[PDB]
Amino acid sequence: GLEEFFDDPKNWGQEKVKSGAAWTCQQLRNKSNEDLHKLWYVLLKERNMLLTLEQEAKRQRLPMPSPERLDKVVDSMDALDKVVQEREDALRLLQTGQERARPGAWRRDIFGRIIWHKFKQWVIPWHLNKRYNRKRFFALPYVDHFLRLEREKRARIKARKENLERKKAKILLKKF
Amino acid sequence: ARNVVYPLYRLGGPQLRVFRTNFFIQLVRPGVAQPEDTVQFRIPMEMTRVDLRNYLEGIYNVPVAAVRTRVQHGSNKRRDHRNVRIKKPDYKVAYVQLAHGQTFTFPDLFP
Amino acid sequence: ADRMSKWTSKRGPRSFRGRKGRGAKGIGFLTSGWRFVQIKEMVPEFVVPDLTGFKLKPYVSYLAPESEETPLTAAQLFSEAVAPAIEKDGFEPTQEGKLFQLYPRNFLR
Amino acid sequence: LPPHYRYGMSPPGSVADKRKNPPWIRRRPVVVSDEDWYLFCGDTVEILEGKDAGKQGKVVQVIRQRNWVVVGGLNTHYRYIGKTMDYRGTMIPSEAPLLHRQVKLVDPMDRKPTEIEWRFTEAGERVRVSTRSGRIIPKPETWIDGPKDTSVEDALERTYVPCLKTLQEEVMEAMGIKETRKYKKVYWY
Amino acid sequence: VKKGFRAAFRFQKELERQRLLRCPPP
Amino acid sequence: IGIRLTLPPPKVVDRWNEKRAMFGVYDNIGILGNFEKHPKELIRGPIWLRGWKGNELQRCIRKRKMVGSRMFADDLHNLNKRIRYLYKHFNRHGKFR
Amino acid sequence: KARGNEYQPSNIKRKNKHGWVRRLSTPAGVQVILRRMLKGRKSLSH
Amino acid sequence: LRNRVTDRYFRIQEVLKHARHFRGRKNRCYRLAVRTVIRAF
RNA sequence: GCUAAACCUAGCCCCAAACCCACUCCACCUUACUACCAGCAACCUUAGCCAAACCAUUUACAUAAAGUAUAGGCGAUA
RNA sequence: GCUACCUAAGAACAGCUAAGAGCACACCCGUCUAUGUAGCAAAAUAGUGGGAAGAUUUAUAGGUAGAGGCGACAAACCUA
RNA sequence: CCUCCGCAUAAGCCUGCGUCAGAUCACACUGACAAUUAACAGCCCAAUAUCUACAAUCAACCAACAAGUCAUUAUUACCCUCACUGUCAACCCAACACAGGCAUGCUCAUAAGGAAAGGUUAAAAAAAGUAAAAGGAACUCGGCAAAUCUUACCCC
Ligand SMILES: [Mg+2]
Ligand SMILES: [Mg+2]
Ligand SMILES: [Mg+2]
Ligand SMILES: [Mg+2]
Ligand SMILES: [Mg+2]
Ligand SMILES: [Mg+2]
Ligand SMILES: [Mg+2]
Ligand SMILES: [Mg+2]
Ligand SMILES: [Mg+2]
Ligand SMILES: [Mg+2]
Ligand SMILES: [Mg+2]
Ligand SMILES: [Mg+2]
Ligand SMILES: [Mg+2]
Ligand SMILES: [Mg+2]
Ligand SMILES: [Mg+2]
Repeated sequence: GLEEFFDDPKNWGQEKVKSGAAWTCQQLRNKSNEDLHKLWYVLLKERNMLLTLEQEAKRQRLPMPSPERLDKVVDSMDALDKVVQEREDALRLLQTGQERARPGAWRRDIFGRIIWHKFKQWVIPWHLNKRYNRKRFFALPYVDHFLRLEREKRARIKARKENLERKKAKILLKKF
Repeated sequence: ARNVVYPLYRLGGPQLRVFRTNFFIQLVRPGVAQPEDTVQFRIPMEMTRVDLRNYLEGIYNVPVAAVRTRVQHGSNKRRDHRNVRIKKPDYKVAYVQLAHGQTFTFPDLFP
Repeated sequence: ADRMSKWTSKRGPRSFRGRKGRGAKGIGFLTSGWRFVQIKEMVPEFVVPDLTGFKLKPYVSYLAPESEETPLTAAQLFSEAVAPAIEKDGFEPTQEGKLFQLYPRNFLR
Repeated sequence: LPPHYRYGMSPPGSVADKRKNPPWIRRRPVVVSDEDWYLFCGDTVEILEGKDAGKQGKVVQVIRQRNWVVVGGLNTHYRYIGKTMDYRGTMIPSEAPLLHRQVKLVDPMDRKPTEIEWRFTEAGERVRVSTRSGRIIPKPETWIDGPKDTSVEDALERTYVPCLKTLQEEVMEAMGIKETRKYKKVYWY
Repeated sequence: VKKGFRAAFRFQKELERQRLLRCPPP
Repeated sequence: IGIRLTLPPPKVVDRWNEKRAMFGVYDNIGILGNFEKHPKELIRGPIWLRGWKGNELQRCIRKRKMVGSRMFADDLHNLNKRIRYLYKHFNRHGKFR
Repeated sequence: KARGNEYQPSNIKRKNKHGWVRRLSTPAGVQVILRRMLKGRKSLSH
Repeated sequence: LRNRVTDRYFRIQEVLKHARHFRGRKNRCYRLAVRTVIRAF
C-alpha cells in the first residue's frame, strides 16, 4: 500500500525521533551477499520515506522532524554501494585480470589533449559505423601551438601560487 | 538504475534486470485539487513510465493502473551577489492512477 | 540567444524539441507509421527480493563495536578461496561463455 | 563555505553567521597550527593574562581554525539575550574566546599551571606528559533503541561465505530466476 | 594607501592645531 | 581629500640582521683572496645580467639571446615587440642626434 | 526603415552556423574553439 | 606606484589660506583660487 | 552636520630553482554535453606598416675579435 | 538570422467592373505635407498617396564573403 | 467610451502580475511553495530490383501556356506491441512595461479585448480639428496645404 512512504502515525511529527548509527563499512563486509541485495531494498523504502517527509516540511514551511536522519540513510547507502564494488572489483581483478570494468583507451582528441575515452557498445565494428568515423581522434599540428600556450599558462598559475605561499610562510614567521 | 552504462539487447538477448535500484522517488502533495485515486510522485529525471510501473508493483506491491508524467522546468531567474543565475533544478513529476478503487488522499502530517 | 544556459529539450522548434529528450534510456524503436514497438527485454524489470521475515533494519544500534578500515583486496578474497585449493596439494578461463561478463561488463549494478 | 572564511564564535552553518559572514564579504584575514595541539574539549585550565587572571575553569569549545578555547564560565562579559521588542530581556554572561597560549593545562593533584609535552609511553603509545612533574594527565570525555534498528547481536552475524560468484548471480540462484538466454558478443570497440 | 609617514605625522599636528581652537583648553 | 588620518604602524627595521650586519662581506675576495674569483661572480640574479650593467635596449637583446629560446610563449612575443620599439626609438627619435 | 531588428532569431540557424559541429568542421574553426579554451571562456559555441 | 605624493593636502592649503576671505568658488576650489591669489599678490 | 572621507591584505609582479599536466560514476564531434546501425581526411616562401625625410631594389626578429671583413637605389642601412 | 541575388518545397491575394487590365480592402511600398529632431522611433506618427493574380508579396531551411560576393548600376547592398 | 482589435498555431523567449510572506505616479521586485500530464505535435520506414506520357483551375464543357504541387508491382525477411519529448505566463526582435517590426487560421465587427483625462484654470506662442460675411488663387517658387472631385495641351 501507499502507507510505506510514511513513518508510523505514532511519530507523525514529534520534532524529535530517535534513530542512530548508520551502517559503517565493516558492518557490511561482515554481512553476506544474498542479504546485501536484501538490505538495499530495506534502505530504499526508508529513504523514499524521508524524501517525502522533507518535501512536506518545505511545503508546509515547517522544519524537518529530524534532519539528522537522512544522511545516515544515505551514508549507509554509500557504504553499501562501496562494499559491493570492492567485492566486484576483487574478483574482476582475480578472474579477468583488469580493473575498470568499462573498457577505455588513452586517446587524443581534436584539441590535442590526452584523455580517457570511454567505450560505447556498438553493433557494427568501427570501420563501418558512419557516425564514429566522423570523430577525429588525433592531432593536426595547427594545435601544437595552442597546446604549448595552454601548457604555458598552467605554469603561470602554478608559479603564481607556490610563490604566494612562501610569503605567508614569511609573514607568519616574522610575527611568531 | 541511473548514471550507468546499460547493456544492449539484440534478438535472443536475456532480460535486463536491475538489482540495486539506483533512483529514488518521493511522494508529494498535489496542488491543484486532484481527483481521488491519483497519487503524484517526484520521479528523477532519467526515469520512464514503464519503470515507475514496475517500481511500485515491485518494491511496494502497489496496484497502479496508469502512469502519466510531465517534465517540470525549474526557474532560472535568480541571481547571487555576482549576478550569475542559480538554476533551481528541473525535475520530473508523475501521476500514478491507482486501480481497484482505493481512494488515496494525502494524509495530514504535522498536526 | 543566451550561450550560458544549458541546452535542454525545451528550446528549439518542433523538430528540435522532440528529438533530444532527457537521459531517459529508451526502450524500443520506430516502425514506418511512427508506431512504437516496446521491446520487453530492453526495459529493466526489477528484481526485488522477499523482505518478509527480515532481521536487518535501516539502522544499527549505538552499542555496536567499532572497527578499523580494512579494504577488501583481491588477495583477501583469494586467501579465503584457496583454502579449498590445497587439497590438490572455481575459475573462469575466458568470459565469453558466461551470461554475466565481468570485464566487458554485462549486467546492471 | 567561502575560502578565507572567518571562523567566529557562532557555528559556521548557523543563522547567526549568515548575518555576519554573508557570501560576498571579505574582511581582512587573521593570522594563526602545529597539530601537536594540547587543549581538548573538557579539560581544566587557567588564564595567564587579562581580566580575572589565575582563575581556573573548564572549557566548552575548541575552535581550531583560530586556535581558540572557550573557557567555561570565564573570560566573560555581558550581553542581553532575546530582547525581542522594546524592553530589556535578560542579561546573560557570555564567554569571550581565549586564545591558545593564554591558557595553560594544570597538574591534577597539585593544581598549578604546567607546560605539556607529548611523551610516547610503553603502555601504548601516545599521551600528554607534564614537564615540571611526571604525572600523565589524561584525555577527558543508556541508549535503548526504537523499532527501525537491528540489534547489537545481529549487526555482527558474519553471514558471509567468501565465494567468488558476483552478487548478481548470487541472488539469481538464490531467487531461482533462470535465464536460458545467452548474451551475445556486442562490439564494445 | 600611500607609503608616507611624514604626511600623516604632520597632518596630526594640524589636527591638534584644529582641535585646540574648537574645543579650547582651560 | 586624500591624506590618511591615524599614524601608520611604526616600522621595526632590525638593523643588526643576518643580512644587514654582514652586508658586503666577501666583497674584495679578489684583491685579498689573491684573485681566485671575481666580485662579478658573486652577484645573484637573472642569468642574462650577472655582472653586466647594460642599457634598456641592451637589456633586451641580451635577454632575448641568452634565455630567449627558453622563455614563455607570449612573453617572448612581447619582448620581440619591445626590441622593435626600442630600436625604433633609440635610432630614430630624440633631440641631440 | 527602422533598424534594430537585424537579429531575427531561430535555433536552427544558431546551431547550424556557430554551433559546435560547424566549428569543428573546418581547421580554422578548431582554432576558434582553442582560443576560447585558452582564454578561459565558459561558452565555446552555440 | 613608487613615489606617490603623500602630502598633496599641504600645498593646497598654502594657497587657500590667502584666498579664504574671497567670495565665490575661489575661496574653496584650488583651480579657481590660484588664478586669483596670484593676482591678489 | 549631511554627503563623505579614512584603512591593510586579499592578491599580484620580476627573477631564482625545478622540466609540467593527465581517470569518481554517467554524458560530450548529430543541433557538443544526445545509450544503441553499412565510408573524403594534414604536410607550402609570410605580407605589410615603418626607415630611406617620396618611392619602386633594399630596411635588425657569456665576453672578445667587431660594428672588423663583407653586403648595399655602394644609401638608408644590413 | 538585416539587406542584394539564387535554390528547395510552402503560403496569401476580399468585393466590383471586365488582359504584366481598371476601382478597391487585407498586404507591400513610401509621393507630398504637417508633426517629431536627446524624438514613441539611431528614420517614427497622422493624413494623403503608388501597386494590389503578378517581372507580385511573404514565412521556413540552404548558397555566394572582402584582392571578394551580389547588383532591373543608384559605384547600390553585404548585421544601424 | 473606445475597439486599426482579438482568440489560437508556428517562430521566439524560458517561469517573467499563480499561493504565502517580506520590504520602501503609486501598491510585473525579493524569499518560500506549487504547477504545463496526450489523443494534439514531434521522434518514422527490411532489402533487392522494377514501376509511374495525359496538370491545377467545383473539372464537367470550353480555352490554352509559362507545361505543372501527391500512384506501384515482384520475391525474399517480419509476431515486440503505444515509449521518449513540447504543453505555463501579461511573452518575441528593437538598450526600455519602446505609438516601431512580426508568418498563418478563424472572428469581416465582435460572445473576445482595453481606457484617450493625476487635480484645477481656460493667458500667449505652438499642434490637430471644426465653422465663417463679401470676394474666390488677388496667396506663393508653385492651388503647396485644405476644399471640390475636375478641362484641354506640351516636353521626357
Ligand atoms: Mg619612407
Ligand atoms: Mg533588386
Ligand atoms: Mg493590374
Ligand atoms: Mg490598381
Ligand atoms: Mg584595391
Ligand atoms: Mg551610374
Ligand atoms: Mg499560452
Ligand atoms: Mg532602438
Ligand atoms: Mg470586454
Ligand atoms: Mg494634466
Ligand atoms: Mg469665407
Ligand atoms: Mg504676389
Ligand atoms: Mg500670383
Ligand atoms: Mg504661375
Ligand atoms: Mg494637394
